Amino acid sequence: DRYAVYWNSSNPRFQRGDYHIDVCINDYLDVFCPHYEDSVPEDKTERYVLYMVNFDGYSACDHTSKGFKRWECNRPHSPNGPLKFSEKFQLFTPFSLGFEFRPGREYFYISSAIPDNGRRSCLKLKVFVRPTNSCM
Amino acid sequence: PANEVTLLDSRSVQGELGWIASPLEGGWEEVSIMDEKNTPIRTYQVCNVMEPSQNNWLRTDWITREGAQRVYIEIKFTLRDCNSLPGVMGTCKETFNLYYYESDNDKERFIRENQFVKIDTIAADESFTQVDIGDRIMKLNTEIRDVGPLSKKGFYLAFQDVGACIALVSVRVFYKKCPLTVRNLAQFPDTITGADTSSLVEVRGSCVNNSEEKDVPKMYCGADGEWLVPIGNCLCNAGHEERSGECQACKIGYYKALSTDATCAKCPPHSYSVWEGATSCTCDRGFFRADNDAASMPCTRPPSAPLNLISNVNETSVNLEWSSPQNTGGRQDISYNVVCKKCGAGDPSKCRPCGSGVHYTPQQNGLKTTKVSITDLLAHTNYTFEIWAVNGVSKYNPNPDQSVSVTVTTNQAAPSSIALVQAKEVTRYSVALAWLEPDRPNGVILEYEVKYYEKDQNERSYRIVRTAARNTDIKGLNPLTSYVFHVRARTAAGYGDFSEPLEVTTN
Repeated sequence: DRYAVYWNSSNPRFQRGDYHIDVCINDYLDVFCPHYEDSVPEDKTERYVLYMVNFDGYSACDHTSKGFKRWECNRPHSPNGPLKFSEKFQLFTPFSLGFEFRPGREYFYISSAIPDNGRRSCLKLKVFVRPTNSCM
Repeated sequence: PANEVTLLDSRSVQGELGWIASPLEGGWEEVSIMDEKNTPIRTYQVCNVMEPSQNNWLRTDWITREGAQRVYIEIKFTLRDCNSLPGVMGTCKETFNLYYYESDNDKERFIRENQFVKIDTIAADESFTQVDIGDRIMKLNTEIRDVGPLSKKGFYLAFQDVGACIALVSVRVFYKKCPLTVRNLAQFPDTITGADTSSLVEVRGSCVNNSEEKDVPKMYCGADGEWLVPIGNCLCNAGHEERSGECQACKIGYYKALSTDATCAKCPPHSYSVWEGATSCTCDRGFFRADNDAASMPCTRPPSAPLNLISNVNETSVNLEWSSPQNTGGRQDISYNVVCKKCGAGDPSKCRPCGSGVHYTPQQNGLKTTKVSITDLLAHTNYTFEIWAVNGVSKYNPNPDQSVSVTVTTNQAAPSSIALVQAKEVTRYSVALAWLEPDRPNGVILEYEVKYYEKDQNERSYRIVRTAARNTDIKGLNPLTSYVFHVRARTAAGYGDFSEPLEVTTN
């Protein structure tokens, strides 16, 4: 039911580039920011700003006039382990800005480094919502 | 942001809100979405519009009263239009119920679903999000509900969903407060509002440390959170001015003796400046003020001795005469004290004071009259009297340095009449005069008096000149007129006699 994704370059799934997840209606997605110990001098530390882009923004790694700002991995030294961000794959959202999800469609996510990549290659995640026939 | 004290807030929470939801799964969810700028909030959402029957509960944590009467709840929520979303009518709703329960237990494990007290079924006023499909815009509807009076230690809040698509953004729990203000020189503290919106609280505030309550100071605490028009005024204490809303001290060179509405007055003339917050400006060395005298009055000097003294003797009695003193100092109350010395008899300064019962007809001491008379004295004895000029302040001031005195003898006779008179220089404007000392002086000669009256004409005013010397002149006299003169000898003993009536006509 719940899907856990650790957002870091050290992860073997992200290194492939073709990292995709098959999700159903009313399912959850948990994104974990890269957590580092107090001994780290914050130089090797990774910090990313997440964006929800389209198919054009997925291949070109651009978020300007193509996507919207989602979450930010600003402080790596969080008290209760890594920073956790929740995303529900609901059909209808009660919140005014809250993102909706449709069955049998693809949704894309990208991340840009704060210090940087130089528009060469970005850490990307492909999200596909399975139709009503596939989900029970 | 407002003056109202907050109890519970979605922004102020340490990490997670941690609210009990019944049912847990398929009920209220803690779906958190960040609000601009850099503010993390725990947002509660529920959208079960599809399922036919719907019942939902969301109980908040323990909310302490902290001595509050009425609590105001501000709820920020987003809705969805039932016609804009696909499905059957009625299954979807646009209203939600609000509940509250009073308790004394700090950490209650479970609160009954039936024990809750309903407040009102809330709907998004004025406008509600459908939400618009083309462009996405945030809602601006915030609903406020009041709850009171409260008897128990604290309370718990609950939310009920009847099949609506609702998103609770922020829950503000506050209680309306009256501010700490210092009005009419009296301090008033922060006070809680009444049990109702119509209720008012009478606040009787204490006055400032350097002040005294003339009238009982009181105000009324309005339910809105504002103070009302004051009743009763307070005035700052003596030596403290009523300036800046708080009791201030009088500046260096200023004083205040009585608790009046007026400010600190400047030091009076010849008064030394005291330190900050003075009751009365102290008198500098050489100047003083009486105990029964007013504080506003300037520092007064002691009086000088009366410059002229005239003495006349009788068979058993004596008479003394004197004028007003030179320097009064300021005080109008001037009295004269007559002191008997008895130092006249004998050459040395060492003497015995007048122990015998000496009687005085006007007054013994403190005489307001310019003339004194001593009824009884001993014959053949030499006496000496001191006329002391006494002021109202002279007691408080150091004893006067000097006092005009005269040595007189009781038995000795008054000087006799002058033998002869002669005019040495006679002119059309001036007439000179010369005379001999009397044959029998009976004491040292001190003064001579010459009379000036018109002869062969109407009775004019006889002018008397005072000269220590035996030679005198006249300035300003009419020509071809007859004048008569009389010389009189004056000693310490007393009044003499008139001379040879010398008829002298102008040249």
